[PDB]
Amino acid sequence: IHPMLHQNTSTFSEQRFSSTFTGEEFFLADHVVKGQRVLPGVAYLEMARSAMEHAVGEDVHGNTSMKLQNVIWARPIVVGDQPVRVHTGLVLEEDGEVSYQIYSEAEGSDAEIVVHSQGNAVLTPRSELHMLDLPVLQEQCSEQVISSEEFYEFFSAIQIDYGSGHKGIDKVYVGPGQVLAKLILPLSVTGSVDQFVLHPSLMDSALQASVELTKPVMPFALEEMEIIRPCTSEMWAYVRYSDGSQAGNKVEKYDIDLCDDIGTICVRMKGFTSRVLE
Amino acid sequence: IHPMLHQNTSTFSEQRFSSTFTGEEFFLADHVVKGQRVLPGVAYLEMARSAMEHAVGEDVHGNTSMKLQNVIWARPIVVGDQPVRVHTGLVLEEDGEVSYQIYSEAEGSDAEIVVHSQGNAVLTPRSELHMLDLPVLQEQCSEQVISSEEFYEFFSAIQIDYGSGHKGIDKVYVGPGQVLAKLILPLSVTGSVDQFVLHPSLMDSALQASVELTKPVMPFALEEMEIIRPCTSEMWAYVRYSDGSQAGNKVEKYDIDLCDDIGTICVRMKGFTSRVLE
Ligand SMILES: [Mg+2]
Repeated sequence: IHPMLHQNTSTFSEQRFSSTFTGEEFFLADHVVKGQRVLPGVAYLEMARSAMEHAVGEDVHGNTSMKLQNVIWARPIVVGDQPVRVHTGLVLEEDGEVSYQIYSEAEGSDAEIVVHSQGNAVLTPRSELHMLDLPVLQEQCSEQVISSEEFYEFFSAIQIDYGSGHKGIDKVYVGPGQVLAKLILPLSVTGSVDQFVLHPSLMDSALQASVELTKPVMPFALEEMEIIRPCTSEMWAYVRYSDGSQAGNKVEKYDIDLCDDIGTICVRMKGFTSRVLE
Repeated sequence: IHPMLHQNTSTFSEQRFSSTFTGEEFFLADHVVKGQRVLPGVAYLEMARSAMEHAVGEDVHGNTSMKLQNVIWARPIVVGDQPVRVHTGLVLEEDGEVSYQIYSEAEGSDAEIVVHSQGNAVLTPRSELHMLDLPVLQEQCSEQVISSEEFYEFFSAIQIDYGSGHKGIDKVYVGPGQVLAKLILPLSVTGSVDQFVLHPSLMDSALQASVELTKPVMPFALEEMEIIRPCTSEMWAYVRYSDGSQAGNKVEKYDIDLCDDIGTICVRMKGFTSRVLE
């Protein structure tokens, strides 16, 4: 169905989308964490996204702008020479919201369910197509500059080995409480672009920039995510603090924005919390 | 998923199983009706069956014996050099029953739904494994005997051309208000046997015997169907009148039973009405 959403395993008890990740996938071969083979927090969002679209059928006109609220991450998925089957389960609220979970079932005990990520999803009309000032942004973000290699080499010191596919970051501009970052899709994943709406390669890269506040940092809680246009054309990301004043080495809360060449915002994050891996 | 149930296209509005039949299928290449390429009334039952099993998930022990009640047929599916997509839609009743429909959407107007078969499905504990008297049955069914060729040649006069795959009938014994029939799976479909539970080749053949009361006869209304063991081992069918005394050239109501070599009843029909094609 979708590179992270393989088939529909829905019964009368649940709306379900099951997926099996051997390890051959690019997002699972170019994002190494603590030595183990781990799926990125951003991938959980595109499953919840592509679940939702398919959990809704033929409909006349209407609004399409999907808003993912109060997303959380509990336990990363580790892939060790054993195919893992992951289940994305949806529940429609009487009010109209949709809550979701992304769990799996262990190969040792199938009667046990483990939750890797939760949240809510609601469909929403489009607001104004907010456009960021691409020339003005670099002006304030002229204090420090980091190149791709140095950026990625900095992670390898923390032992977070981003392979070819996740090398989407490019130039990185720092300002005061401002972050900017040009990012481009990698050549390896040239073809595979029209299969995704929230392409992991660029998105995770956008999340990678948020760590430039400075142990492996892991997505913890995102309180809002707004999708407008497909995350393909967009090669610019912009990270700033959220108006919470909550800064520290264990909990940090940001507002990230990705945008087209022109600067048309296509994805918009708010309240994104990152937490250290133990 | 299943040779007549291809994938699961379920949304929050409906439990769905969509299937596309090009015409290459055996049950759609060996059952010609009025010159047009038509799907057999029996195939609608195995979709409703295999829908149901998959519309129910992981469960601890429990009863498995699926009972299809008040099945009806409205409009045959005609396949004319154009792939047709057929949708099997399920609805769970508060009481516990499950009603179903098997519709499609036309290639000229997609906003229109056409219903080919309806009914109810309920899950039920197994009753006693009723066994028929195979030696005693031929005793009373010794009045008239028809061979395979003559049987099938009789249909071709009505222009119902059963090809290799639907040539499952063998010996046919007639008694007074009794019908018997040995039937065997065809060599063409030797491999494809473990893919079905209600194998069309034998089942339709069992329905073919019911017409031996004597225009193309078409299944109209079956008020009960009970499945116990997979319709693979079973090579014997037995057709008798239902205790309704409702006999005639337009409406006829029977009780068919299929059974193993030994005689273990695996499928059991009751109240099966057949009606003439206009
Ligand atoms: Mg439902």
